[PDB]
Amino acid sequence: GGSYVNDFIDRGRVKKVYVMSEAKYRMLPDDIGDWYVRAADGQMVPFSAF
Amino acid sequence: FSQIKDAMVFAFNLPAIVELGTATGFDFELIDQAGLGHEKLTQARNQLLA
Repeated sequence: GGSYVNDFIDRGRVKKVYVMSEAKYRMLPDDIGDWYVRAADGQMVPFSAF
Repeated sequence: FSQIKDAMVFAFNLPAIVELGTATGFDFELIDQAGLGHEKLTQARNQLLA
């Protein structure tokens, strides 16, 4: 969905900073499982796993 | 007060009229219409004053 983090200046004007996945990784349902979250232990776990 | 070293000290009688009491003179404004920046805006100011 995207995320407005904070601001940065562009040629003098305050503007926004957005962080979001590159399109190809957010087009299809199955692509949801391709994202990993770090676990306390330190290993990566896929959405498919929860 | 023109005496006082390295400082601007002016005594003036209130406009004793309205918002055009200091009369004459002129209030000019130098604008940065591109993302020039402060440094360049300053230089443009000097060039104009010169």
